[PDB]
Amino acid sequence: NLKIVRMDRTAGCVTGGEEIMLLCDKVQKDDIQIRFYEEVWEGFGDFSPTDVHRQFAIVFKTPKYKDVNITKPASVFVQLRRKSDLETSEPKPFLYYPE
Amino acid sequence: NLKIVRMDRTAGCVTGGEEIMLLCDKVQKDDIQIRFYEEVWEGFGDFSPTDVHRQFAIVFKTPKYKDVNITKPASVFVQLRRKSDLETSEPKPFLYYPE
Repeated sequence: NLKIVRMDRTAGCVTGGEEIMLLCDKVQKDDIQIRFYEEVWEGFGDFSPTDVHRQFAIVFKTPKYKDVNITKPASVFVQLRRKSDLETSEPKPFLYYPE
Repeated sequence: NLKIVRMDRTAGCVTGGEEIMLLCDKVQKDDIQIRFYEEVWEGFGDFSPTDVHRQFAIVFKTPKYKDVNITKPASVFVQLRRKSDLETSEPKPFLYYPE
């Protein structure tokens, strides 16, 4: 089902709050989340249902990473996840960089 | 009809070739173009029908501006335009900056 077709940024500042545009196959705006994770730390993209564009894109802000004092980049994953039954997309790599 | 709902960048290097993601209301992938213009200079976003995502977003590269030697930013407009009958969206401002 779920798929991240493209993201306009695959890296971001460890403090979060940076806007990313993600293109996806069809989602339900009230039953979708963006999960960043590291094998388990997790953080979620910050957006509401109105930031989902006609079920095929999402504009959101990055979560803060677990350690804002990293000295070198921290490799994580990002997936779509349906809130209702926790079905997921295949993950995309994402790099957090030191502030 | 046509509408640019959001763009991930509203500025770009005067040399062009920079990837932008634009969210739009429904378009036909074979009958859509992105027109940058200045009152008339015009340039077009570089993309093919496959870069249009399920009729609701477009990933494209910026055109080169008419003068790559500008010393200060050059304010232009960007609109969607249907190739067949030249119907347009309302324009969005866009700033080209010196290299």
